[PDB]
Amino acid sequence: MIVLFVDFDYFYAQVEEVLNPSLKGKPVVVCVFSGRFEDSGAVATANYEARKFGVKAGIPIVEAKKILPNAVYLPMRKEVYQQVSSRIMNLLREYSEKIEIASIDEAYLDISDKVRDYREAYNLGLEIKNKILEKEKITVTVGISKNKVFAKIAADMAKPNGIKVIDDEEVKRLIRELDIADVPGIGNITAEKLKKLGINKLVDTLSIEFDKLKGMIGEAKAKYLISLARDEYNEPIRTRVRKSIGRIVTMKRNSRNLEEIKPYLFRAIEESYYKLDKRIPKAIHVVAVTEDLDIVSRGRTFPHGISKETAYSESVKLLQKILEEDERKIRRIGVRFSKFI
DNA sequence: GGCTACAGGACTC
DNA sequence: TCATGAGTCCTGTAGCC
Ligand SMILES: Nc1ncnc2c1ncn2[C@H]1C[C@H](O)[C@@H](COP(=O)(O)OP(=O)(O)OP(=O)(O)O)O1
Ligand SMILES: [Ca+2]
Ligand SMILES: [Ca+2]
Ligand SMILES: [Mg+2]
Repeated sequence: MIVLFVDFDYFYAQVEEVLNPSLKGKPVVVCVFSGRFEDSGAVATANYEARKFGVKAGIPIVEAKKILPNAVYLPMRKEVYQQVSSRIMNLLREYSEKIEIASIDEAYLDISDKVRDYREAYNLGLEIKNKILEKEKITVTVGISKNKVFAKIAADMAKPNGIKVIDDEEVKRLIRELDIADVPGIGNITAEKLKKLGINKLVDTLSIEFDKLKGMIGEAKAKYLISLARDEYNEPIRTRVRKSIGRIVTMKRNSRNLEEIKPYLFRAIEESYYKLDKRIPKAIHVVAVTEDLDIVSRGRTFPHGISKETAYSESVKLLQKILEEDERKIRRIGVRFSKFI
């Protein structure tokens, strides 16, 4: 199998540049403003000019400003990036029926039946990169390999605006040499646990007793890492169907006063239902983030779809449960719907 | 023993 | 006054057959 993975470069930032060319060259920072105070919030992403200096997704907007006070700070415009994204995705569909849209800026394409080898695949990659650039003037990075994980790793190594192929021989080299921390699905917490077991490379998971690896990172991640180490990983490119829709908002000030929290919860429900658009959920979860930034939640599944009215009344009972069971103050409140009909 | 629902954990974008 | 927001998969625990 030959998988071609596409990942758009510094996406939210690059779209803003396409919409306003005068931005190219300067450091651009797309922000998610929370509204508590002046500049409260975090960075969604920033173009590479800004990243060279440490301004990247996740950091406080206030910190980014300390580092780059004169950078251009723009409020995130999700809807816009989504429309642009949707158009690029349709361009990729012309290259394969077997395509998996993994997120707002990623797609995996099974081009096994389109090309005969990696040479042809690489060339197909260029053709794709050019098409997208001509049609939308958006640069993306292409990753090509025997499966989804290594096609992704291939792209991570070639961005931005790149294209890389990881052939069978290189797959064997990477299992031996690639920092296991760079393996998709291995975050700091797991990486740390693995470093503690002397596990720094995929191949190392082969010499450690399974029960020990399992007991440390869990059965699923253990089998996953091992399957990759044995070069026996296979995951099909499948159309993804959204399983849940939700909205969570930050409150002006922390609280655990039901009436003060209600308006935020209701706003979150309103927006969620708008997003649901025709999908009827059978399950609802109220999600709260406490002052100490811990996430707590309570949910319920019904034997029938949940009407907006039922969502309101039930969300209150669920929040109440949270309040009655947790003494901390709430910082962010929201809701999430699932188990669609 | 293992399925199911619920809540928390971890990861990725 | 650091600390967004969205969505997915896995696991521990307890009920139940
Ligand atoms: N922590 C986050 N919070 C909010 N939005 C985020 C977060 N991480 C990523 N995003 C958004 C910003 C990006 O434009 C988009 C895709 O992520 P990702 O590929 O990892 O960043 P990027 O497109 O800016 O990529 P790159 O490093 O690939 O050039 O999703
Ligand atoms: Ca990207
Ligand atoms: Ca990692
Ligand atoms: Mg990516």
